[PDB]
Amino acid sequence: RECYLNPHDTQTCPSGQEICYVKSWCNAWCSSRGKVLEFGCAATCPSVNTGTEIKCCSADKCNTYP
Repeated sequence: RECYLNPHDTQTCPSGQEICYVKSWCNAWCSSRGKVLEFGCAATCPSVNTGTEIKCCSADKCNTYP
């Protein structure tokens, strides 16, 4: 599994899948409040479907190399 438990909710991908995606979005009033950012399992770095900021991660890179 990847991500395991970063400083977010995490999800881990210890199953057939081995990729770790990182979802990070905010609210219209999250001005330094409780952002809901969590990374989990995935197959291939996804894009930004709705107004969500996804990224490609596989370990402690969920928040690096922007």
